[PDB]
Amino acid sequence: GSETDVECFLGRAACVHVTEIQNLFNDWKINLSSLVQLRKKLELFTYVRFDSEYTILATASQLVVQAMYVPPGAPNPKEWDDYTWQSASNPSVFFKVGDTSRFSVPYVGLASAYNCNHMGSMAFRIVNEHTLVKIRVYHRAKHVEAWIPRAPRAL
Amino acid sequence: GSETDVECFLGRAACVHVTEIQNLFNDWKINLSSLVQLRKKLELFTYVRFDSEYTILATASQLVVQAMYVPPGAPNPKEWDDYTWQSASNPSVFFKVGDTSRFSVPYVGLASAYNCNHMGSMAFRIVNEHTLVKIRVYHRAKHVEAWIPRAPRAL
Amino acid sequence: VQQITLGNSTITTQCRFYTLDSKTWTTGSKGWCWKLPDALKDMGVFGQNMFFHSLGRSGYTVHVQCNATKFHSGCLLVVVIPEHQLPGERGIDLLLGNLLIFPHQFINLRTNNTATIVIPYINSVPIDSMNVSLMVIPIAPLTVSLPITVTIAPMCTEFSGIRSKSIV
Amino acid sequence: VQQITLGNSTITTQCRFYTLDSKTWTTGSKGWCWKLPDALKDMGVFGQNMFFHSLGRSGYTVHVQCNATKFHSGCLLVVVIPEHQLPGERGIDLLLGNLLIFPHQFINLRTNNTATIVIPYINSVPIDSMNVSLMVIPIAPLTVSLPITVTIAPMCTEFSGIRSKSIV
Amino acid sequence: YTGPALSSAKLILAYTPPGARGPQDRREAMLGTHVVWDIGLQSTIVMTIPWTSAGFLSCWYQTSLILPPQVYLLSFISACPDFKLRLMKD
Repeated sequence: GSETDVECFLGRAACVHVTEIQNLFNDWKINLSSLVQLRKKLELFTYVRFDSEYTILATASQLVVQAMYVPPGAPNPKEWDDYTWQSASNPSVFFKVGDTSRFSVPYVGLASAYNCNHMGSMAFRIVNEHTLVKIRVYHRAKHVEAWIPRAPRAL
Repeated sequence: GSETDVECFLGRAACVHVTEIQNLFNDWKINLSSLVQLRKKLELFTYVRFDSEYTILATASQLVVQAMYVPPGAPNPKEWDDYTWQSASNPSVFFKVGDTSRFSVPYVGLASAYNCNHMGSMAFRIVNEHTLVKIRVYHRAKHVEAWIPRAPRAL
Repeated sequence: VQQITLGNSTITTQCRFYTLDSKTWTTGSKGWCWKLPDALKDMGVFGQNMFFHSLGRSGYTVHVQCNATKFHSGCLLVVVIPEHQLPGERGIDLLLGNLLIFPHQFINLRTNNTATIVIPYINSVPIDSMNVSLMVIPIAPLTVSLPITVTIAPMCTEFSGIRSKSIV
Repeated sequence: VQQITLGNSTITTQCRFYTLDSKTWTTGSKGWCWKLPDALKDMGVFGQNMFFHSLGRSGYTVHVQCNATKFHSGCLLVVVIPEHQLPGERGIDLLLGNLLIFPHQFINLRTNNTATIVIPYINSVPIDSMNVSLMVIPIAPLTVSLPITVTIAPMCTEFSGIRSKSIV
Repeated sequence: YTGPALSSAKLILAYTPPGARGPQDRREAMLGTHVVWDIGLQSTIVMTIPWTSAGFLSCWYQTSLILPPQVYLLSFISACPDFKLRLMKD
């Protein structure tokens, strides 16, 4: 009966966002409501507290990738020569195209749990100057706590 | 309240210098006053003592890189066939283009702290003989000690 | 026994009692819905404290009683939903099987005519600007209309210290 | 020391402080008169309790302070008369030798600039429907106008139990 | 207060908590949180704003300034030791 635990039921890696960059940039505001197979299981609880593990996979077709996390309440990049990319406050990871990176954002919220809520945003660029890269981000909820079971949505 | 500590406030990796080499060389005298987002936070203290961690990222566009550190009071390279590059006294790191190197210079000064001051210089070349490589150096201040808070600069 | 008195109020059933307007359960009515504390925004001294103080925190005890004879048929489902999604003291005159997951107490005229629900303060923050919604749904239709009375008792209520703080 | 704080209020001189409008003591002014609690009928929370409850009982502490320099001359007689005979928070802008029989405290600009009077509840019945009158009379004329501030602190105040009584 | 030593006035320093509307009369200000401050008696008045996470703060003339035969107030701000600072920015 370990598969009925909420870390087993909700805490598994699914593909939350898929984008494509060129050699310019793409920013995704983090919202786990975009994937209807994870939202259908998560919206049967009112409040939920969980840390996170993002595993980013980059694949090319016809190089370095700068996947930068942006904390809640901080501006997103608007171009591919912006100052947000060079900014020290916002974390970033530089990994080669074809393999995968992995990081782990802590529970970032204002209330003691998310109510299905500002998780932040991830911005993606390729650093080389003067090919189409497909980015797949897989999110895994960690140390989950749920608190009011709701009726499951039918429509 | 760990984010108000001076190792948390000043000790984070930012992009301090960005240059481009050809297959000839570039030398940068180390000055953290070049980045106005790190200088604005560091020039509210008179004196500051800190070791350093330099993480150099090299990316190509159309190979080995010799990023050599130069201790305070030692001559810089003037060409790409100089004798400073072969000199044993000055440290150097040889890493492939596309990934990153990492080293850690100790507190190099003459007084017991820097007053916002000879940190030295880094010289960059590509070793192959007979492509444009973009070099980004990220500096992180380590074991920081501050000592006289000043009024913050407005202009 | 059967005369719970709370403050300046007294009720007979089996911190004050606010009795909302009595609704008429006709055979074609779908039910009713009351968001809390919005159903008490105009309710005397509570409505004054709720408006005056910026933040607040309160629990509730809801007694729903349907005055009727021992000849009527049908059953109502009284359910309190925390954080319900898409009115005043007049309520909102209106899957369902799954609503039993929420705290509920079926009233069935055959057997019972009262339902009492003690609601604690449920929120993702310890204190908040003044959250839950009570619904009354007639499931089995009424066969012989019948009056429905809703009584809310806010209890264990605290409000913010600002506007009462001295600056010295 | 010199910062008496009472409730949500703080005053500097040598249950809350209600400071009436500052009057200007010109050289030709006869004085002023304030009936209590009539001077507080419009004074926030006290004015609300005073109107809401049919009967009440309260004591008062009146601080009269005249902000001025050490160059001015003249003296005011601040006297509280129980049951005075033939206005609101604005007072009544106006033998005398015998008024010293009533509790009084001459302010004399040469020496002093403050007067404090603790008034107990004085009536022929223990509780009453909401009685005393404070008067400020300039005796020696002012030689160089000067501001006069009146601060009333109602204390040891009780009100009737009716409208809060349960009938059970 | 920086005016001459013989000058005097009573100024009321009123605090309006977060969520409420600022006062438009001395009566509104005096009715809410406030400190009556005789300038002649005390040169300096130190307030301590309550816990917040912003409110309004105003000052009103209770009595006119008694100038001897314009003057200025200097205002200062700092944070008490209970003040936190949570997430870094650029």
